[PDB]
Amino acid sequence: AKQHENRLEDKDLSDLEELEDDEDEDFLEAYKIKRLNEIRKLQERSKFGEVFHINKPEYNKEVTLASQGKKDDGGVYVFVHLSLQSKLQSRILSHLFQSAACKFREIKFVEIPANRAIENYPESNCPTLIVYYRGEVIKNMITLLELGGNNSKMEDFEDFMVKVGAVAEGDNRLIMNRDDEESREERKLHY
Amino acid sequence: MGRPFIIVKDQGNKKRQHGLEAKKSHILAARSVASIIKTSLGPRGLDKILISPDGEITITNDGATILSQMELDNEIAKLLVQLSKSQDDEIGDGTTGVVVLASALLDQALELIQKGIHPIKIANGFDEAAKLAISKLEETCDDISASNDELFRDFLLRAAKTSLGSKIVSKDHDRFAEMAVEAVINVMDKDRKDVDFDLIKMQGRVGGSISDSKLINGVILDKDFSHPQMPKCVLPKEGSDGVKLAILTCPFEPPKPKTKHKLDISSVEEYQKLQTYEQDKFKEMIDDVKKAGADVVICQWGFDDEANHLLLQNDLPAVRWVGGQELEHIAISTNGRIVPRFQDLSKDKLGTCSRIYEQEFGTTKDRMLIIEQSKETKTVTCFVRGSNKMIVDEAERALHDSLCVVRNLVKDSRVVYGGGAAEVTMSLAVSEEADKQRGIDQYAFRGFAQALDTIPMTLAENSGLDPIGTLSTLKSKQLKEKISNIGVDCLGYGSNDMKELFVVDPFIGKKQQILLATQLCRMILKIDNVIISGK
Amino acid sequence: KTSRGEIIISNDGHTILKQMAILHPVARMLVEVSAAQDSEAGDGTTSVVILTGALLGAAERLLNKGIHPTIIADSFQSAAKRSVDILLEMCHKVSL
Amino acid sequence: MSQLFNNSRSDTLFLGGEKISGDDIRNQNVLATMAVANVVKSSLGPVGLDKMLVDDIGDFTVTNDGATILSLLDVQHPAGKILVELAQQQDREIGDGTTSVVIIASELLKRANELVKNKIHPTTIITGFRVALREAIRFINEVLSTSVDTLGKETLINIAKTSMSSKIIGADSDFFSNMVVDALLAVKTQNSKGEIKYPVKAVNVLKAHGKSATESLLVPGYALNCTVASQAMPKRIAGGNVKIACLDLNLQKARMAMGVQINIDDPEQLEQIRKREAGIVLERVKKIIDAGAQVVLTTKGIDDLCLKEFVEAKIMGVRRCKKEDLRRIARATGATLVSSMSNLEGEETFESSYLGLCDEVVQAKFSDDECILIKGTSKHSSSSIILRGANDYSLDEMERSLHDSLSVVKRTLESGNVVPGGGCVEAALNIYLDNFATTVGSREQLAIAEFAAALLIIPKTLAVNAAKDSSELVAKLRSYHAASQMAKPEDVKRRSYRNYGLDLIRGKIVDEIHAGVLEPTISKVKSLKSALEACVAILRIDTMITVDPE
Amino acid sequence: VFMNASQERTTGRQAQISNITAAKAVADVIRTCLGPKAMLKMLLDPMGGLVLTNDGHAILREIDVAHPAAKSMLELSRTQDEEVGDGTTTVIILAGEILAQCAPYLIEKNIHPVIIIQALKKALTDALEVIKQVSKPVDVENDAAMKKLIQASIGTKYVIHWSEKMCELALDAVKTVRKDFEIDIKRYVRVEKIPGGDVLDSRVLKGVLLNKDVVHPKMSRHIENPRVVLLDCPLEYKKGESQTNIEIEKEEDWNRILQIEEEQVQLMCEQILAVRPTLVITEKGVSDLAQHYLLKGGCSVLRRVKKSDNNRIARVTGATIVNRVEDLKESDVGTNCGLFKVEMIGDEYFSFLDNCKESGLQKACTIMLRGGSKDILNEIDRNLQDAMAVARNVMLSPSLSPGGGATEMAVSVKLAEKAKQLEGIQQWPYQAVADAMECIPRTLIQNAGGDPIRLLSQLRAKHAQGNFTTGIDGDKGKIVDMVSYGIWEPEVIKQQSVKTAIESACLLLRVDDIVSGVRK
Ligand SMILES: Nc1ncnc2c1ncn2[C@@H]1O[C@H](COP(=O)(O)OP(=O)(O)O)[C@@H](O)[C@H]1O
Ligand SMILES: Nc1ncnc2c1ncn2[C@@H]1O[C@H](COP(=O)(O)OP(=O)(O)O)[C@@H](O)[C@H]1O
Ligand SMILES: Nc1ncnc2c1ncn2[C@@H]1O[C@H](COP(=O)(O)OP(=O)(O)O)[C@@H](O)[C@H]1O
Ligand SMILES: Nc1ncnc2c1ncn2[C@@H]1O[C@H](COP(=O)(O)OP(=O)(O)O)[C@@H](O)[C@H]1O
Ligand SMILES: [Mg+2]
Ligand SMILES: [Mg+2]
Ligand SMILES: [Mg+2]
Repeated sequence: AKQHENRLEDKDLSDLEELEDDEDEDFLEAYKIKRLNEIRKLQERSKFGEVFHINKPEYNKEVTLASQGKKDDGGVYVFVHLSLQSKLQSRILSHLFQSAACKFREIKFVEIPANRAIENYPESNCPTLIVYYRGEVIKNMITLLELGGNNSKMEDFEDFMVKVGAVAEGDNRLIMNRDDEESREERKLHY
Repeated sequence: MGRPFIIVKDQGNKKRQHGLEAKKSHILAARSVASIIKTSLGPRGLDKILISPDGEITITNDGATILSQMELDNEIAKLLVQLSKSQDDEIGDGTTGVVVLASALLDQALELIQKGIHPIKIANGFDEAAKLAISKLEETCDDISASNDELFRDFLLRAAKTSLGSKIVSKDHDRFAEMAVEAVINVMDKDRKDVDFDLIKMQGRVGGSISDSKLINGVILDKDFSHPQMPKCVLPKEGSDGVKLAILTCPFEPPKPKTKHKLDISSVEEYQKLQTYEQDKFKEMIDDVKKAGADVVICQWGFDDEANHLLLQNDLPAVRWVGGQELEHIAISTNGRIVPRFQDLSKDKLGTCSRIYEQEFGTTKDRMLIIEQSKETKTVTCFVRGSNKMIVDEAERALHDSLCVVRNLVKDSRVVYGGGAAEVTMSLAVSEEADKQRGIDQYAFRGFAQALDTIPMTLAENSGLDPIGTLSTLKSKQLKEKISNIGVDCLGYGSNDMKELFVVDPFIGKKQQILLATQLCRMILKIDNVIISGK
Repeated sequence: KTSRGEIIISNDGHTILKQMAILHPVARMLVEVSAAQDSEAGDGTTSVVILTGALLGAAERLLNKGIHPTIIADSFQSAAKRSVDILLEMCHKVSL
Repeated sequence: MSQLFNNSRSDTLFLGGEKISGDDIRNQNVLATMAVANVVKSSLGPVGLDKMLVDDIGDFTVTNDGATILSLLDVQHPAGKILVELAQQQDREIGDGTTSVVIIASELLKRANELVKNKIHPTTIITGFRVALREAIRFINEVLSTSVDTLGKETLINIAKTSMSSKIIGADSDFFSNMVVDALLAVKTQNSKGEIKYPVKAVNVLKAHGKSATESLLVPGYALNCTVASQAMPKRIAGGNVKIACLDLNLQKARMAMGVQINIDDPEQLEQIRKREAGIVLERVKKIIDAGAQVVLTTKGIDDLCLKEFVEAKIMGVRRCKKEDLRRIARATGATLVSSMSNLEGEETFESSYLGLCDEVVQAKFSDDECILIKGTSKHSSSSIILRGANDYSLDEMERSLHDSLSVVKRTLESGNVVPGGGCVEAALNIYLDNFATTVGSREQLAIAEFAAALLIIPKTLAVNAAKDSSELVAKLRSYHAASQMAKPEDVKRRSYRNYGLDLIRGKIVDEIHAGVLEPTISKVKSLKSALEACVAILRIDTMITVDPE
Repeated sequence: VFMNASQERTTGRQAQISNITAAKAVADVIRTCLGPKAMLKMLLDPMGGLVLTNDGHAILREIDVAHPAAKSMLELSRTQDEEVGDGTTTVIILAGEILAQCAPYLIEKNIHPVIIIQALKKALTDALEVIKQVSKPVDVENDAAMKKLIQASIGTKYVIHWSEKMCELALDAVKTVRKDFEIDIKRYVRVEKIPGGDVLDSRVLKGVLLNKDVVHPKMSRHIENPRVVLLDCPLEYKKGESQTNIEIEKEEDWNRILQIEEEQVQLMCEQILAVRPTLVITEKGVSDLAQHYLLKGGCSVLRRVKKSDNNRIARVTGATIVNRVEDLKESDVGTNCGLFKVEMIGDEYFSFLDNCKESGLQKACTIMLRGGSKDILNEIDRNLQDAMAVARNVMLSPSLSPGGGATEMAVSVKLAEKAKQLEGIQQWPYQAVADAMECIPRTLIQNAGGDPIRLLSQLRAKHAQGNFTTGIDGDKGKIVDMVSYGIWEPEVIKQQSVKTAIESACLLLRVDDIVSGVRK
């Protein structure tokens, strides 16, 4: 049953063209128009793409209004970062935000100093990662010992975005699914 | 026809009621709610313990606070929750009396239903009886507006001591009643007076004892200074006794726009130039504040670090992170106005204060500022203390009820004398008209008469006096003499005349007990079908 | 409809109260009063019950009035005795 | 019609089921009545059709009678049990109108519940029905008709066709009407010093599926369903004056009584004791064999000693049977049922006066069955009915149908007065009671008016079962009847109308005298009274109380 | 809730639609079980046996249908079997059609189910008239025609090849049971089976056939003139109807008690030897002590014989059922016994009793069946019941109706012709009776592979002109007259088929609603 679904489900618009000579045109082009429409929706939703270094008055808008988005429940995820330059984990998490911002343009990446965020915040609890969605806090994450701590990598951060429902599991942009071209080249030769 | 017979969804959980027996449970359900708060009426009342689902505990005797935040199942008791609340929002007093008076009308209306009268016709009798009762109370009502401000000052104490007497705050009723009266002296205009209730703030700190509570003129802050090396108490110098309090919306920070932006930084020439830009900005910043001559600066948001030290050099303390809602109240008392930006800062828009000091409270690591004013200012803020968290909340609510009772005196000077005197006066007025207007609604007038008698009998029951001798004395005496300020003496004094006992109530407060009760019970009696969908 | 398969129609208050299985014991005392009214007089087995409910409704408000129940109870005994004195006065004799 | 079930009440705590009051009870009681009234509404009249009910073991019962269809419908509701027991009371007493009395009671509870919703008390409603019924029975006495100037048994024939209809054998009513009337005239007797009575279930019914219902043979005599004791016995006794001996004595290797324990010291006594214990029964059978009993009848059984003695003489034996059938054989043949043979003197004997008399006896084979057919009885005549059909379920339908037909003709001969049928009684009582209570006025005019409309449900029910225009017939019925009641005494034609009405076959107005539709007067008498008491029992109920089982 | 009903009340027109479809479904099961080329049916009962047959009655006994309207159709086969014994499939297949043809009208032209019943009785009255006219009498004493009459039903069975022997087998058996009005019954017809052997050597023999042997070895296995005497009591010492309970005191009593046990059996044996019988057949068991002294006189003792066989022995040997032995005389002793002999078969022993053959009581007999297996015996035994059932109707009724569907087709033609002159509301159900009577022929034709279209058209053209005895040859499938074909059936089977089929429709047509699951 899955062998028929893998022709369309496991191929993007660039990979669907492989089956142009083999499979029927009406079977293939019917799905390419569907996948083409999904690509256009992501382009319209790409309202972001760099870290929004904000300040508090604005928090009451950027962090929360955005989380409502269109309010068609067009919700928008907003990853906040209570930065603290003295901590080593904070500078690591700041690099992950800019790296993920260039890839996931639909998700908003927010950064602010922790001293300016909350009155007399504990410095030991920093860096803090909050995830808003439709005005509600989906995840109040603590320091990155859960995500490896000092040895945190980009692969661990992208895996966390899938757990909170920010990115799909089978997304082609994730490093877990985005296999290298040399990897797929060896598979075709050994097939 | 088949075995299934469905018209609406979830017929198993939905169940109707009908007939005389269905209405019988409604009035008897009100007796259970009334009987709980029946003992808390009058000066000899006893509080109720409340427990929330989250574990937070509070204690009180106000009927609206008791019925509020309580898990209920029956719908009629939820209407009594909304009743007491009504009187709590508009009036702020009489929340237990309106529920007991509403239950008294329902209890007397039941006997009648059983003898055999339509329910809407019963409610029509109370309406003609209620309008005649309030009309007769208005006839024998005394006005205190003709007196001067000196005698009128004393009348506020006679009413403030009444509402505070029925609470736990009455250990010193002479002392704490001045707090409720002195706060309204600072807001009244002395001609076509309006209360302006929003200016009067109210905050209480858990600490110390209740006897240490003293009224202040200013704003209470729950936060510390930007640096602890600053001086605690700040006095003025030789001239301009006002400290020139400058209030700010934008904090000490670098200027930047709201929209997303990236500042393109060129080679080393531009890198060294921007270091002089912000270093000259702080020099321009401190010169702007010293040009204005401010001594205290407060912003809603925290200043930068470097900025915390730059203020400390010139003997210029600062408080930081003052709530947005709290920031507006500071400008009104100081006779100032908040600047939008720093370029518009000038001498005219600065504040004025007598003295400030950082008050410590034991070994706790918290700081509170206490602004004081030597002259009469616009606003006023209560300063309540106590040896528990709930006793401060009880003192805040007891003071809030007294603050709303005196609020009615400002907008309406026509007062009454309650405590069983107004009830027996209004009960015999409808009784004397019952036998004149026999008709068929005479039993409704008699039920309205006996319903009003439950209030002074409840005060007689709680005070331990005999209701037979108390009710017979008031009915026999008030029928003989025309003076209508004699009621039930609950504290055990030798004389029942309330001219000497210093008890006064408002007319708008005692009126709403009858209006909201008789208007609710019309709705309670008109229910026949009762469908409750099980959750 | 009783517990077993027997069905019975009943206008008599004694047989109504007898077949009705009541959970409350004080309400169950009215079953014995109707049995006592049925054994002694044999007429008005429901009139004794409805007067008992009326007197209890009369005694309901008197409990809130602040009078002792024993004083209320003894008053009905004196009033009931005087009621019998009124009945003997207006008792119209009849011949066999 | 009731929805949104009553809430469990905390102020009124009674053990068992919850209490419910108000108008929902009388709505539920009427709803329970429509559950049973719609069942019997379709099987009314000749055009009516019946239904089947399975017994959850493969067996079923195709039933036309109202008592039988309600007997198998065990109604759990209390109000329905009143009508179930009423039909069991109706069929035992009169045996007619079992479907109509339930339909009358259902229509009364319909309109009575509507009148309670119109805010008149049930006590005034019940008083309106009783004064109306007292005038109705007075009106039934006015419309009586005595049988006169009739040739032979025609009045008994055509009146049986009315009861024979609404069954499967209504088409064969021309054949069964003769034998049914001839059967009841054969079992005539005398009792209470001249009062004519006939016994209950005197005629037998034998289930012999076979040839057809048309060829049902009327055997003028008694029939009994019993197997032969020994197959060597003769199945046909020739010669007239056959003597029949009815007994209840038991004749098997008999045993001594309970309190006897034999104890002997001599071994040789076992020979005499074993022979005398068997030989004591031979003294009973040796005396009746010498008396010449050609065919012996007995209730308790007979065993191989005696059975063989009876055969050494060409005597027919009879095995176990019911106790009641032998009583009527003794009455017809003239014998006397002996529980225990004895004599007033100090010696046992057997007299000749105990023997019966009949002309012929023979064991006829009904295609699988042994049945001893007795015919030509001397003392009192008798009769039996040989039912035949396609299958056993039809024979069961033929049993209760003949039982209703026999019961109707039984009560017909008790009272010579008769009343016409076909809704003419209900149509006349409707217009008669509408004219009544116009002088009374104030309150009881509405109660009696709806009572008059309740009796019209029978001519409406017969019409819709025919699948024809019902209101066209109702317009002819009521109007014609009214034009008759109002009329001058002196108007022959109009008066006649009082006599006729609805016809279900051709669909036009024809005369009942020429058509032959007729009923007894006793069938309507005490039928409305039973429906009246049935209405009173449910109408006076206000609240319903249910106690759960322990 | 309310009473145990109202699950799903099938009311109105759809209830009768299910009954016509259910009644038609019963006939479709055995549609191929009619005619000379009929197929067999193996039904599996849940106990463990097997029923191999083509008779509609034996098929419908084993089937079980959970529907009340189809069960009334199931009971019609018991009406035909326990009335004549032939034509059970004819009854089931005709009624189906009658209910089916009347259906169009019930469903569409809205004729009420009572008007159809009135139309059918006049059709039933006319059906007996034309069946009485179409039938011709036949002589009962003609053995040549009687053999051809008996084998008419055998032709639709497996043993048509042995029809020359079965007619002789059935004719001799029927005349033996026939009493000199002419009433006979099959309860004495012994259906004893012998597995194995050839059908040719199988023959009827006058008398009985037991399953048991003699007890003692010295008993004579070959007697010239046996003298049978039937006994009901056992030869053992009867304990008695009451307890003895002998109080023994002396030592000479217990040996006396055991000695009288020997003398009582001597006393009953010695009085049996007053007549000196050769064979003593006891119903109950026998003792070991009594058989020796019966052998001293020359008797022969057997085991316990069930009295169903003793009643046959009483009519064969002429003896009477005797229980009291003291009243034994010489007149009640059986005599005129032909021969006694015991054959050896591996299953069980078999004692033969032959008759001398030379009014009185009717004589019994036992028919020997030598089949191939057990199912072949039960198959052939039901053929004898179907074959011997035909022989009773010609004696009770000398009329003889034509076979091959000619009788039912004659009903179809006259009802169709008379339907035009019967103008009114009864015309539509009256004309629909002929539509089903022409199907029996249709079924026969369909089983031959013929075409029902042109054959029935050729049948009706020649039936009015040619003769009243025209019919369809089931083997060849051509129109052949019954006179030259030489196969005839009784008229009594035609009466029960028309009566039972129409009377079944009158019951089922009155069904309005169906309510299941009331109570036990
Ligand atoms: N010292 C007093 N002397 C006489 N009457 C009093 C005194 N204190 C209170 N009362 C009467 O008892 C009543 C109690 O009202 P209170 O319980 O304070 O309001 P609520 O019932 O809304 O809580 C007042 O209406 C007043 O008339
Ligand atoms: N015909 C009548 N008219 C008016 N009132 C009546 C009549 N008959 C009885 N009553 C009244 O109704 C009451 C009926 O009581 P009853 O039902 O007999 O009690 P119980 O049934 O317990 O014996 C009596 O007390 C009497 O006053
Ligand atoms: N042939 C007929 N013509 C007119 N009416 C008839 C005929 N047969 C029966 N009825 C009517 O049908 C009603 C019910 O008859 P039936 O079903 O036999 O009695 P039951 O109601 O006891 O079942 C009777 O009241 C009678 O008037
Ligand atoms: N040889 C034949 N040719 C044509 N029809 C036959 C023949 N034998 C029997 N039939 C028809 O088959 C029907 C049933 O006959 P038969 O098979 O003997 O009875 P059953 O249906 O009980 O098995 C008869 O009505 C007859 O018309
Ligand atoms: Mg108060
Ligand atoms: Mg009838
Ligand atoms: Mg056959």
